[PDB]
Amino acid sequence: ELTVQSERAFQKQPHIFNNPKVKTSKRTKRWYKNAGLGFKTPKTAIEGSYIDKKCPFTGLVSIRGKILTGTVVSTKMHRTIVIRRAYLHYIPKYNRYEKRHKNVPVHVSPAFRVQVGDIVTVGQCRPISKTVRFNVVKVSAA
Amino acid sequence: PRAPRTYSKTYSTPKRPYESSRLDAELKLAGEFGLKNKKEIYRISFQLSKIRRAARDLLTRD
Amino acid sequence: GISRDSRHKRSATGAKRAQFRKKRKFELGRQPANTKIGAKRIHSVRTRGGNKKYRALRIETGNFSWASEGISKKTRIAGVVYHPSNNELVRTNTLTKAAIVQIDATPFRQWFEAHYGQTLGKKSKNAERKWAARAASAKIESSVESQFSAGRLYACISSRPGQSGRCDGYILEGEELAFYLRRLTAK
Amino acid sequence: ARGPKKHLKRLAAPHHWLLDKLSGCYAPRPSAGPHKLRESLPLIVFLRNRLKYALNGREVKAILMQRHVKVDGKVRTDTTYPAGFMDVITLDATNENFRLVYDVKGRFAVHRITDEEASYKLGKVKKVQLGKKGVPYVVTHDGRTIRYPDPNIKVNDTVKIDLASGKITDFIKFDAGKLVYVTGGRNLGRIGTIVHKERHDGGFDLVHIKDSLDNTFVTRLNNVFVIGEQGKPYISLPKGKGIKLSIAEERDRRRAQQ
RNA sequence: GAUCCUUAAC
RNA sequence: CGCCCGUCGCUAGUACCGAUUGAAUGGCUUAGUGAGGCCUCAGGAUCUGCUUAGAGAAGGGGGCAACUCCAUCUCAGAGCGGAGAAUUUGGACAAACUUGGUCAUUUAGAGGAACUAAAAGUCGUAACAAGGUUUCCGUAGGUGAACCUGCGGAAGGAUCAUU
RNA sequence: ACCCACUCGGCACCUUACGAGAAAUCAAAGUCUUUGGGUUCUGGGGGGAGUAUGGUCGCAAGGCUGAAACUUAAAGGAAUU
RNA sequence: GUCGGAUUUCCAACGGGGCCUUUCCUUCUGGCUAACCUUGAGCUUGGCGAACCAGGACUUUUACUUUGAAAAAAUUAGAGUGUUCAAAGCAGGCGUAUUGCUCGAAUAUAUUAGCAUGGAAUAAUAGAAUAGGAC
RNA sequence: UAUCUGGUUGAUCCUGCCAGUAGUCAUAUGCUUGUCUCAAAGAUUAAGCCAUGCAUGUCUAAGUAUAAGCAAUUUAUACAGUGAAACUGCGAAUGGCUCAUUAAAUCAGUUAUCGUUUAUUUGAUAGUUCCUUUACUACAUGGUAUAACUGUGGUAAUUCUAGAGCUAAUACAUGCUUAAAAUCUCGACCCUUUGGAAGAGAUGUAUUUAUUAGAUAAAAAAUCAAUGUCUUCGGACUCUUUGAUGAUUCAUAAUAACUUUUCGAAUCGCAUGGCCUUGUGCUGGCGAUGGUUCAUUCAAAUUUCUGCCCUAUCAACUUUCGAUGGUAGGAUAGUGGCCUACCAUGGUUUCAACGGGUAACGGGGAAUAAGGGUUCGAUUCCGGAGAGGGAGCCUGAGAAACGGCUACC
RNA sequence: UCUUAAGGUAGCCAAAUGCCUCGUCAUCUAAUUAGUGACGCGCAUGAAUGGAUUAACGAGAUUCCCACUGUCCCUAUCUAC
Repeated sequence: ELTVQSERAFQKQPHIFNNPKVKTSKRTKRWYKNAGLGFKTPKTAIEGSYIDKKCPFTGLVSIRGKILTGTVVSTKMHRTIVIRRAYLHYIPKYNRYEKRHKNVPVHVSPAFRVQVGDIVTVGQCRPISKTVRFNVVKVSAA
Repeated sequence: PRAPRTYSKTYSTPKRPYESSRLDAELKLAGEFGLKNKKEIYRISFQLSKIRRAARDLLTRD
Repeated sequence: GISRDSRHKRSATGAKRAQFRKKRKFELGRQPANTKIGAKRIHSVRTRGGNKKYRALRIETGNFSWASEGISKKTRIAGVVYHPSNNELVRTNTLTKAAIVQIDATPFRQWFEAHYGQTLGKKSKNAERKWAARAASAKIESSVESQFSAGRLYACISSRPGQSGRCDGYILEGEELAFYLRRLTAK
Repeated sequence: ARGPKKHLKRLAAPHHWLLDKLSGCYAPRPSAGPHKLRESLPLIVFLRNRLKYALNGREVKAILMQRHVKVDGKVRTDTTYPAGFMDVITLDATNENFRLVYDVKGRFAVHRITDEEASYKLGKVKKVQLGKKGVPYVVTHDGRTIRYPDPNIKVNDTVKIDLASGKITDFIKFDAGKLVYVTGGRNLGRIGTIVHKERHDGGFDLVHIKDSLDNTFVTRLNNVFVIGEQGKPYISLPKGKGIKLSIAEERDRRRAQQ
């Protein structure tokens, strides 16, 4: 947060090196892509100094498939959070429902400032970690 | 390997096995129509009940 | 004979999965190259669908590229000086991606001297016109001059020697170079 | 399962072939071909059950070897060659010109075409791309590719091939007010006349089609096949012209012509 | 207030 | 002169407890051993593609007798060599055997203590009527056995009742 | 402090049956085959048995949880003479 | 009413489709010009562009319900069939019967759930309160 | 096809169970037992073990023939018909069987690969293999072993076999074999600045590094260190673009290097019309093969969403010391704790986590006929799995393969 | 009913208490007058002449096991005095 290069390695967007030989306006260059489906990149992500090689906007991942949404339930682990998908399972024998839920763990870019009790929407993408398969694309809280 | 050959039963036996009225009705029908066994009457009853079930599931709609 | 399936690992909650399948071919992995320096030797391993893989092992001479010029030359490498994941790798001098190494880079030294000719330390009309065209750009900065004068250039290997058998790399220029030099001197 | 399945049995073959369960416990497996395993017709069942031209598989393989049956102008000496949608089969003896076209009941039924229509052919361009050496090219529904196409042509259009060369004789653009043929699903064997469509980015675009009887239904993009403009189709149609007759009429038709 | 018990069911 | 209770008698069956630092099988698991395949630092049996001088010097030249290149009937001598079966350092997959136990079962066991079921057993009547001390509940003690008694409670009581 | 009426909230009492119920009886045990206001707990023939075992609480007596093997055609509820 | 058969210059309810009495039914760029100010003599040169389509976006949430592909083939009800009825199984029929012709092998559940789609009645979440509230 | 009757009593009304009743792609046994179709048939216990016999091999006109096998040239003079054998090629990973393990596992439906192969099949795709580059190339084209047969050999013995003699290479190392347009570095001078040219090499993809391009939305002037195209030089500049979906570091071309080189008939059967300065010259079609591949089917791996029986006499579980996540790396065809190092302490759970049981492979299905439901589904179809128990692996595109090996039990 | 009053209750046992006796059964061992667990008409157990049990403790007595060893097979050698 305070320091971007706390890591042992040099975090940099792959295949992006900025030539210092010239002196042009906004000498730092950053790369981003439109994940599409109406979600827009935060204006703070427009100038942010984070890397997040798995980010949907600045990283190399791509969003395709299922678009989910839920309320963040825990936010103590880095660049990723887990949400509650509270749904009702229908029981045809008794003609009534029951409250089930699934914790799907998803990836959060440092662009969004997420919290418990916040509502987020996530998108299916390439397997990012052992359990993570989604990235948040929009935060509905304020 | 081979595709199974579909078979079905042709007579459904009455649930109450021994009652004088039904027993005498089926016996008289068989004897006066010249039948040898109750398989004929049971099979035709099964078919008639199938037809009546079809008619009910048909007329239940507008 | 190592495996790469998740069916052998604990569930996300902590449930120990049973043994449902014996190890299969598609989920195989194999031992690392641990390529070293000296007396290049390349082994070809046949993989799924042919697809020969070249395992670097004791590879000596690779190819390295300048960033700003897009100019690459084949050169020998002296040996690794840093690796971001481990220090034992630095000690035993193995080649892996994103490892910074020292290279003699006298090909680059003679290349610069033949291209611009500005000496360190302290004639044909074609060449004079060429230098006039490409002049006023040889006063970049002092760190590159000091590195060139010493004669040991900091270059990060970026290929995978364990797949293509090539410790191909790019030199460190600017932010990454400053980061790694600060890291090595930070003590 | 350690390798591809090479056999294929009855009760697993696609429905539009209509194999009797008896008289064989296996179903001719189409080989690797120009069209998918399911939505394609192998020549063996065509020549044994659909035509009775050869009453037995050994006989069909014999006539297929001895160069009397050719597909797309090429003989294709493959005992189970998968012949795809809108493919042409030319039998030089007796001059039998067959078109592998879906009927209205959702099957592949015999269709008679003349010399001109057995000569030419149509195709749905599946993907426009540029390959080696920067050459633009397109890949059609039969998997056949053509190089150097007019840049006007885009995805989901029709291209007409002369069968003398892989060059495209004419192009049909996919745009509002175009007659279309739908191949797949419950809409299989219908003429649609696309009118309007919606994007719904993410996948599986659906198009509303209203035929010449003003019946309007909806089907996905990969299922339709634009065949021509309004009125005259660019290929002859088998009897019915893809209309999906209401189920209440064929009983009268059979009781008349029975 | 000792008036304890009744070859075995049908 | 009804029904009915328990103890003790006889026979069978069922499960339970039980010394045996019980037994077997199956996991899973700490510290150990570990075949074999596999990658690897080494290793070199065994196969020749190229050039060289020290050869008896043929057979052909300028005298025709000594004075001289040529492929060669050869071998310790120089490299670039390239394939390489044995064996072998390091490392991973890791089959099979111990020492402890999460634990899952199956099973042996001298004996012990129950329950159930068997035509006319013995001893006494505990309850069924105010069952002859109303009955029951909980608790505690006592007792051949039903059971008796203390304390509190209930009526399912033998009182719906005393201006 | 009494007397008369009204009202709220109580502990309760008489009669039919609107109804309910197997009946005894019940203003709830009614508005449940014309079956659905919300919700918790418990039962599924009589035993074996509130036993065995494993837990768990107690100083103990014991409490809470709680089987099965096996056995049996009745055991039971309310009224009639 | 027309050579065992049925169209309507209206009285019934309206699945329904529109606009109005505060109902504000949501972009700027664009189109052969839209309900067309064009009217030369009753193929004729100039209204507000998304009724169909491209880029900037305001899709804030559901549950529910109506649609439309999808739970493969036999197996289910079943269209039809002198396999003699048949159970079955897809046949088969019509002739110029020496050459030929032809209808066939459909539709519902598509065992849960995702996908777009009209509604928004029924139960919540959401707004602007020591206004950083909307134009 | 929305059905009940007998049994507690002296009799009654009840609860209540017992019994009766009818059916089983549920078995078994008994009495019995002629045919028209008709077919289940070692499933429970024993996924136990097997005497014996079989179940994968294969070729055309066209990969390689000389057996001293059969047959004949009135048409080839070097066979050119079969051809036993053997070497190469493709299989044998298909099929079939069984249901042991297996309870978010598998599987059904639904999704995605913008995260991953291409001989098998289909269409198309190398005038850049002059590579010390104009006498080093023979382009009508260069080399190395070897299986039958020949033998004095073998045992209770193997689908065992070695050294001798030559045979075929599509068994395997080699490189020339049919032009550039255009561009960059080399490389005589006008003695000079508007600038170079004789001739030389380099430009296909197959792996990698680094740099590029791959965004036209309505809008006006002036030095720039140097006019970028060509000139009326007050610069007109037009044709500046190469393209789709939700977009990409996409495809794709380009720049300096990459290869230890991966590549593009050094093959087989079928005709022989014509040009001639009459030469073992000049030409020319039909069928298989690998090639850089591009893309289509046959697929396989991973994969998002949801859904699974009985148990609390399993309530807390998960970090052998990877459990959650992050960074970097390795390995894989690929993403990913798939595995290693470093960092923080996270992940699941009363909405039942974790554990135990399963006489549990799952689904499409079968049996009830009011509706609702209950139970099973090893098994004729699909998806898994295994070949006695795990473990390892070669070959092959595809096996952790068992009618393939490597060991232990 | 008799003898002197009562007749050994809870318990416990071949026990440091049992003659017979090396009791009988089981277990431990190849083999056990040993040990342990049971049985009990117990010569002659037994309730503050205290009965039964008991964690911890013990230079107390006894049995088995693992480790270890010259205790032994079967001895040998060395040092100081």
